[PDB]
Amino acid sequence: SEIGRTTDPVRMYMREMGTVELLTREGEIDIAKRIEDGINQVQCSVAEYPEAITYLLEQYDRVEAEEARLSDLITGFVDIDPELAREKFAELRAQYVVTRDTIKHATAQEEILKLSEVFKQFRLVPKQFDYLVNSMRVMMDRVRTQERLIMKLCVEQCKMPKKNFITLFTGNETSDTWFNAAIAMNKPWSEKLHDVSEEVHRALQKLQQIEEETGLTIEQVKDINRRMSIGEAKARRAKKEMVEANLRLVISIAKKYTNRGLQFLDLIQEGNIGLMKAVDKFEYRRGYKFSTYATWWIRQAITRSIADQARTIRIPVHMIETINKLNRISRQMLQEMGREPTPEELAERMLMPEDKIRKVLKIAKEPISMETPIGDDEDSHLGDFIEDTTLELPLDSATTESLRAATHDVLAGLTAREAKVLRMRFGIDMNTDYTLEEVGKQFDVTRERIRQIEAKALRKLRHPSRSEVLRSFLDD
Amino acid sequence: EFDAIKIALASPDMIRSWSFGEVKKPETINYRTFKPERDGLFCARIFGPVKDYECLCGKYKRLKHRGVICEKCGVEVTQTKVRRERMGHIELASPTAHIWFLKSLPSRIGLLLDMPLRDIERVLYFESYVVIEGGMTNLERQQILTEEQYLDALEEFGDEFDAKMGAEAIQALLKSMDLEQECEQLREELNETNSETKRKKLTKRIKLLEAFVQSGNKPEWMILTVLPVLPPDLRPLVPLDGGRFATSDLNDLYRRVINRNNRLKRLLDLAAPDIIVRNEKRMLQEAVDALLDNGRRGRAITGSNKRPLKSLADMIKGKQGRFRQNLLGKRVDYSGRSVITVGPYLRLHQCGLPKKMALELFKPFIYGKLELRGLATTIKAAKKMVEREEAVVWDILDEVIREHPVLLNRAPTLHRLGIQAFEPVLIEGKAIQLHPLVCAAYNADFDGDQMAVHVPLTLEAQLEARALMMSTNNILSPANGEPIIVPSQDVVLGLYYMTRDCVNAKGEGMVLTGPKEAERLYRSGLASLHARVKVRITEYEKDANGELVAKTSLKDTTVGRAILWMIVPKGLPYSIVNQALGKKAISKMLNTCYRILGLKPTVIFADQIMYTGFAYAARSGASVGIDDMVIPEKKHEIISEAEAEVAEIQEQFQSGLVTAGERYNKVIDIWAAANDRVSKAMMDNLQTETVINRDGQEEKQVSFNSIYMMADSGARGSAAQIRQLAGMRGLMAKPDGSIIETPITANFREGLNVLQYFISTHGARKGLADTALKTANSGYLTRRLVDVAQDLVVTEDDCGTHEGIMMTPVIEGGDVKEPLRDRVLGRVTAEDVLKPGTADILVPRNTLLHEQWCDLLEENSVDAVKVRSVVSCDTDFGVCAHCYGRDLARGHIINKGEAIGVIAAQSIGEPGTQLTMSSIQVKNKGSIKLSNVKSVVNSSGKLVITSRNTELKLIDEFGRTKESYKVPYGAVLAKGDGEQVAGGETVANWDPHTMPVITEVSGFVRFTDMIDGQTITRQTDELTGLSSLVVLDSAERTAGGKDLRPALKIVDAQGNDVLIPGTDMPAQYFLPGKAIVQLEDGVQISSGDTLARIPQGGLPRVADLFEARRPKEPAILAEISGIVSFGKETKGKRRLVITPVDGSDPYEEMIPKWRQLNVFEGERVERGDVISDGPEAPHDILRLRGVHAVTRYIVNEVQDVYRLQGVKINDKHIEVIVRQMLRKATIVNAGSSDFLEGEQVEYSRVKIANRELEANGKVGATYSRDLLGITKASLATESFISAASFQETTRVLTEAAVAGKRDELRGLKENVIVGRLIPAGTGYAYHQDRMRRRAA
Amino acid sequence: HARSTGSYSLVTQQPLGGKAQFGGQRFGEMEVWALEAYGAAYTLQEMLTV
DNA sequence: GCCTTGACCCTCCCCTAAGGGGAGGGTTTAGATTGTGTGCAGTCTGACGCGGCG
RNA sequence: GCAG
DNA sequence: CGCCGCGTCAGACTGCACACAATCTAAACCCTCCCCTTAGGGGAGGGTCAAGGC
Ligand SMILES: [Mg+2]
Ligand SMILES: [Mg+2]
Ligand SMILES: [Zn+2]
Ligand SMILES: [Zn+2]
Repeated sequence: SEIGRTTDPVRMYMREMGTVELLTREGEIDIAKRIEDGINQVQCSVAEYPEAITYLLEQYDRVEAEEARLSDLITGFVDIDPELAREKFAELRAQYVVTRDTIKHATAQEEILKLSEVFKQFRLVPKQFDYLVNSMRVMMDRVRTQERLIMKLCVEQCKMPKKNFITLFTGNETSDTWFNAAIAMNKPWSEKLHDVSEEVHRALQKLQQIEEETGLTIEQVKDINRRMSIGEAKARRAKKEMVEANLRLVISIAKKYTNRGLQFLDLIQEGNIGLMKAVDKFEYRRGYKFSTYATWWIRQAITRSIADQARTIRIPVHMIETINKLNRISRQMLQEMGREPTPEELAERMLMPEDKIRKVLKIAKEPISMETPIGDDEDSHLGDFIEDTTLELPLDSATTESLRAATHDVLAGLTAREAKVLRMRFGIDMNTDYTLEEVGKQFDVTRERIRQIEAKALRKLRHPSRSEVLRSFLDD
Repeated sequence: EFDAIKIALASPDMIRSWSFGEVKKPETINYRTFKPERDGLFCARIFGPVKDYECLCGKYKRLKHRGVICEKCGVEVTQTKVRRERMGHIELASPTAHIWFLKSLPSRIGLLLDMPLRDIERVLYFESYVVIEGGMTNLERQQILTEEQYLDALEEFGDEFDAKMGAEAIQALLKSMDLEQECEQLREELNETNSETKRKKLTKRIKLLEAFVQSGNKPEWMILTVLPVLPPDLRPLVPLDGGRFATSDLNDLYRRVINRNNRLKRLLDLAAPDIIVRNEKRMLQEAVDALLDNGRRGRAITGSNKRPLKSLADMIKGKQGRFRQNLLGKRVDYSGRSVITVGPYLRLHQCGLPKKMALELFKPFIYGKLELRGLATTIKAAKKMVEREEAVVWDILDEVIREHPVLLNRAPTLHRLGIQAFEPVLIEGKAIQLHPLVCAAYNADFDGDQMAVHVPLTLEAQLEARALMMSTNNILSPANGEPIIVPSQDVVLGLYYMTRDCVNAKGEGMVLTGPKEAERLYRSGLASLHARVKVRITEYEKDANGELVAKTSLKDTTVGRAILWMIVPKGLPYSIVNQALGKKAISKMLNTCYRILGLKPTVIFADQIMYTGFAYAARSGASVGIDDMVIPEKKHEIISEAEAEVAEIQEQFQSGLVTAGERYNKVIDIWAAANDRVSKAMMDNLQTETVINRDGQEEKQVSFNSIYMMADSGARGSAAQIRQLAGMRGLMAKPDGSIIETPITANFREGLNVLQYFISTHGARKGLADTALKTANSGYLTRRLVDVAQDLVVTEDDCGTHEGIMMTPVIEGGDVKEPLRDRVLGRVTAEDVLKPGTADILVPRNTLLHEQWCDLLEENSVDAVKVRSVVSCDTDFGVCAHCYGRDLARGHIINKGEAIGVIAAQSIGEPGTQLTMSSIQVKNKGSIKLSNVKSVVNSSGKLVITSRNTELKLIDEFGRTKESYKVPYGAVLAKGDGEQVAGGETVANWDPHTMPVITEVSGFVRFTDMIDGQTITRQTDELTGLSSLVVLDSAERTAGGKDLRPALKIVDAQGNDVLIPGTDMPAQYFLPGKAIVQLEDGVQISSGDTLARIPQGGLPRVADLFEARRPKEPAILAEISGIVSFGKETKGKRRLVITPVDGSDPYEEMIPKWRQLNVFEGERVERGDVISDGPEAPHDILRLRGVHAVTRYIVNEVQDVYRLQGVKINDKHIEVIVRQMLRKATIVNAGSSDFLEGEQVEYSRVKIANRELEANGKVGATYSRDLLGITKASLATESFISAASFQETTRVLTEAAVAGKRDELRGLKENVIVGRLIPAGTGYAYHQDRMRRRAA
Repeated sequence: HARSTGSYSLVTQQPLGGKAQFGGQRFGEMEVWALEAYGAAYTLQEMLTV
């Protein structure tokens, strides 16, 4: 189509963004219903893992003795007072204790779905719900890379048929009777394989703890993890359908922030991040349109990024808000008084001390480019008028070397002991100076004798016999 | 320390190895306490401590514990200067194409992947996909997919194939390619097809692939995955005095890169929808592309000014980049500046330096002597003493400047005499006092000019200022050899007034004992300075052994020439002052003293000339009054007659007999004649208006008018200005060049009225604006010439070559523009030049032809000398000293180590501000000579040439040529070959408005397929009375004889084929259209009569000669020697064939027919013959006629421009630039070598390769030498530092980077950039020591 | 104007520009060519380095 | 003179009780709003190279 | 804006 | 393969003086960490002062 005719990233963004038609009032409701359907689907899948609801039950047991409050674990109930939640946790507890004692296998496979759809009633907070899902995630991910290294324990031995190797591995999972038929195959590969049949043992039996740790076996929670992925990827592509359809809301908001130190695309990217938060935190059951909430989050993200990354030397958000308040107060006083308000009267229009306002006024200036043309000459820039102030003048370098030579003369006009006491007492010809105790430990002498030595040496160097070379280094 | 400089691509591991830590945050500094923030663009932990030996938290503060890393904040304890050296790095969340290798044409990523830049850009801007590998599918590698094609070919082919988009895809492509398999496949696809430009594209890509294989560069390093962060002390954030900060723009660009990178990492951790992550990847790509080169892709990023940000590439590129602002020239200590003022008491070697400037430029020297002499106990005491300006620091200062020269420099330093060393003389003013004779070299007048003083610090620099640059060493110009320290306006007027003669001047005719008696008489008032007297003059001749021998004779002189003789050095003739000395006579006097007696007496002579000219110019009181502009009294009569004539032409135009065109032309010509009559009357009335008495009788002499003495001395002005003072100031031109039909009849002594003054300003502002805008046009040419020739040094003494160019005096038509002596003075002969009587060697083979040898050559009549040139020099990397010839500025052969490239480029480019923006009549006697002699005798007994390259020269009775013209083909010559004529003897006659068909042999007319009606229109006019024919042109005839072309043949009255002499092939006249045939079939025509007739500068010229720019309508040349034939005509572009005698015949052309072809079918041609006519292209001259031919063409075509404006440049200086243009070669046959066919190599490389091949018997490569203009030859050096500091830094640096070049620092720009000695001059010995101690 | 030693520029360590900042004269590109045209290699090398 | 030796003495860093004051960072804001606009610059010509394109 |  | 459009690349050198840029918006909560308040105490680290003996 129009592809290839522009390189501007903002034209490309707008062109690619406009291919998504907006949502109606009932479109947002459908998409939010799909999102919550995905998250309750992953809820009802993880309810198949019973240690999850035991964790939530012992969390309520923590709420029993005020380890937490109720608002931290449950945000509501669909089918907020502590009145209902007591019988709610009784409902989940009664289902758990009736599901515990049953071991069978079609007899014990409806009780789990009863558990899941009694647990569906809980509108969990993101904290606990995230905790359970990433917990079961890391559990089967470690045992799953364990299964994957059981497979690639054959690749170190040989290259092997996996399509013949998948028919064996599943379902026994407590023994090597699936591995016993591998030598009934006896193609060359399955020679090498069996010699590592010992170092697979500690792998192939250790998931046998989880075979009784969750109460389930690995193929059941395998399908549970698969339906977990289906549910969360269902919610993820539904949040994406609500983010992509409100990308013009971001632009309508972000055009109001344009020249405040950020490029247009920086603003709409930060607004996009805020919009993704707004989608994550939207409740359609409040009966409000998506624009009313999403505007709050988009405004937050955009103004926060302007506060953070629009200035070269960054000032905090508290000082950003103080500067904004000062500028608004000042443009009101300028309109009233008909002139610029002096910081003294600006200190009574605001209610801050006057030197605080003076330093706030000193803060706000932005650094000048060192390439600004001076007088718009464009052959003379600001940066070539800036001198290096850290250098020392070569007259001062010549003076320092002359002073070193003079000090060497004067200190050679002393005895070795006094010259050593002075060369250690100050840092002369050394990398460090020393205390009286360190110089005394160098001479196995207590500190006051070193002090006396150094005093008499300073007395000698003060004389008119040795000090006319040195006194010339003190400017009169 | 280091022998070369290597550039290459940067691996991401190499970048992580430069860095001292990752820059994770855009935080520059804290705002309350301005300490640098952690992980920021200014970090004390990454980039080192902000104070000397001090931790940022202050826990470690002294250099006791140095190098320790404070565990509280990890800043090291070391010098803060490490913030100028320690880089950091930004780890990019997604890859990002380097814009220099993506966009700088030709795109290297496009050239590598064989993928067009629009498809690459559509892939990386996330518009299209590209299948990085297909597998067992119908999708090849580089095949781009749009969105929907990828979307469906997903589920048709599953996940078998892999396609991607973005710079991740381009990096996967660049990593997934095998370079040697690709280059070998390119070689086998090269050896298959002979398409020329396809073979050239393949060779471009082959050289790129093998450059990636030779160097360690991997292709995928053209895609950034780690970014380097410049050290913070080079992008400083500094507090200004007012509490405000000033920053570099790189802090903005780095800050933006970091922001978009961190937001990309957040979007990747949030798993944003892919629209958002693609937009952020496009924005990070944009931000890195704006950091590296701002404004190259699309729109520049402007920050906070709506003024674009200065990126990393803009720091190193352009007139404000590092290379030109900071490396090739820099601000310098021990330097001052002041207004220049005269001080004519000085000697030639000294300037006047104010004491107040010398006390400051020499401050460490004075501190040294103040402590050495015990006057100060301490350098601080000495600082206070020179601040108080105590009376002893003035004696110390007189001591420290004593033999210490200073460099004085006036900008523009157009040529090397713009910097000269003078010994200082301390003066009391504030203006530098510049000795007058040097001003002409500096181009200095004292109207506000200022000069800069520099102090040579070391002993070597003091001895170079004494020995190389002192102004008593620079008395000759490096361009022509002529003296450049030469008297001027006041001096020459004083010496001209002194050496003139009045008729009855006081004290005439007396006899004088010598010059001292003349001076006594003149100072007593007893003889005028112009009294013609008889004075006894003792003068010394240089004997043949070298010693001086006296002679004494009463000369007839004036008193003033006698007085002037007292300052003339000894070995000079008296005839050198016994004349009225103008500017040219004094310049020749100084040149004579230099060539006879040498430098040391010439310097004393020049100062004596200045003092005596100043003195006697003062004595004359030569003043300009208004009566000095004498207007001829015949001016009003001349102007009234011209007005009568133009009014007659006007009332004739009312009578309609003349068009407005010829009315205007005749009015202009009868005002131009009036202007010249007025100027002649004015000058004749002015130049001899002194008519004075001798013994009563009146007698006219040259005038003593002040205006005329100033014009005639050469002091100031010319007759062209005296014309406007006293004659009329003539016809003006409008701004568009067309001259106004009525002139300014008034001159500046009268008034210009208001209208004439307005008309005057029309052209005055045009001249001033031309002056203002052509200095930038000339300075750029000079820069291009210096950069094409900067690395040419005289490196040998003799290359032993025997070739050379044949120097002849240049003769344009009927006058010599330059004699042989001016073109061979100072060059070295290449063969024994022998007398016109053969076998008597006049001059041996390898002699420098100094003035003695040129006088010997002029005693004889030698007209051509084969002489050694630099284009013909065997030395690779340099030139030998014998092939160059004489040092123009010293007058001896040139020393080994001289940077003749910079001298040649400055000598060409310094005069560039003085430039802008029919039958044959023999003139005087001589034997007529012709070249390309093919003659026949016409019906009337004349000679008529059967050739088109015949030219008519005139040998003189001594054997030399004195004029040469070029005759058109078949011109009727009234005087035959080898005959004598006199002045005005018209020899060759023709008419330019038509071209004849010359009869081959005498015979009868017949028509070879010249069909009536198919090839002609029959016409009948009454003026001559005869019927005739016109041959049909292309668009006006039938099918048939437009294709089969009409011819006419020779048949006698018997019906037999008559032939041409020597060859019995059928002789035909193949006639093209638009020809007038007024002969009938069966008429008797003698050979030589017509059978049918068919009708028909400045500074940019120098620029587009040295730039080798192809002319718009190039003269087509004959490639191979053969016989012309024709292919498919009437196509819009015809086809021509040349048929050699013993070579492969078919050789085609695409000659467009809208230009008249200037040869005929039956005859032969050879290499270089002009088939068509037009301005010749130097590439064609080089390919067809040779190297020396394009050398002769370029030096003739540049000296043509410089000789209009009276500028004398030598030809060594143009031959040096030509040699540097003929620096590449193109391999045609690869030989037993490593060079590929058709690829362009350095010429010396292929020459030394052939030398070592033929040394071991093997066959060498054959090459065609190429002509590159000075820009394309400056950018095709073997050094990326020279070529990158010249211009187009981005192209040079990207090409050198992907090729992995290595700069061995051989020229002069690379050694000025790194702060080393240049390998030319006094730093030549050091570089030879360096290459004799490292190669062994 | 005259300057022996003085204040030096910040990024690149060369002398500062004008006689208001105690200056230092620009030894431009053309003057470097003028010293390369004589053989003044040592004068040039001290104009560049020291 | 060479040492010791106990007695003083200085500066500097941290501590007191019960919070005050501020800097500098996090977080949510639920009627509903869904495509950037400068009253921009655009105004430099000539040479050269390369690539779509008939 | 200016100086050469 | 020849041509037209488009992009890129240049365009003197020193000096003074002058002088940048100028519009462009949140609030109410909470948290931690740092430094401050009296009237001196407590102690490490490091000098200093008269005395005495070698
Ligand atoms: Mg002047
Ligand atoms: Mg200006
Ligand atoms: Zn620290
Ligand atoms: Zn030679």
